[PDB]
Amino acid sequence: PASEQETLVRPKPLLLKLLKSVGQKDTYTMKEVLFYLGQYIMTKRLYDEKQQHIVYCSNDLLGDLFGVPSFSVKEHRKIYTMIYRNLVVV
Ligand SMILES: CC[C@@H](C)Oc1cc2c(cc1OC)CC(=O)N(c1ccc(N(C)Cc3ccncc3)cc1)[C@H]2c1ccc(Cl)cc1
Ligand SMILES: [Cl-]
Repeated sequence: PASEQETLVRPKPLLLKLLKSVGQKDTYTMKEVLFYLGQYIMTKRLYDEKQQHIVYCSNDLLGDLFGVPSFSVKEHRKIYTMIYRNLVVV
């Protein structure tokens, strides 16, 4: 649902650290978090050049945040769950 993107969130410390490397607020929308995380992934080239939907994060703080070595950007509910576990809904 498009509504979930409007959710107001306060990132936990590790996610806040990651967000500050790409964008400096106390409160974000889920929309903002998704775009900042997306830019983090793209900027750092964490995705497979020949398999672009797969993000590899075992050697990155993003893997610590998410608790996985990798994931597909197509795994939408999983992405939301991994993100939600790193924040407090306001
Ligand atoms: C599951 C939520 C879904 C419903 O909504 C969104 C997804 C995304 C963005 C915004 C969204 O809603 C506002 C911003 C964004 O940029 N995204 C992205 C897309 C492709 C690629 N990659 C690596 C594939 C890619 C393929 C071809 N060229 C460049 C990259 C990397 C990142 C995803 C996204 C995915 C994974 C993570 Cl942890 C955060 C954000
Ligand atoms: Cl890192």
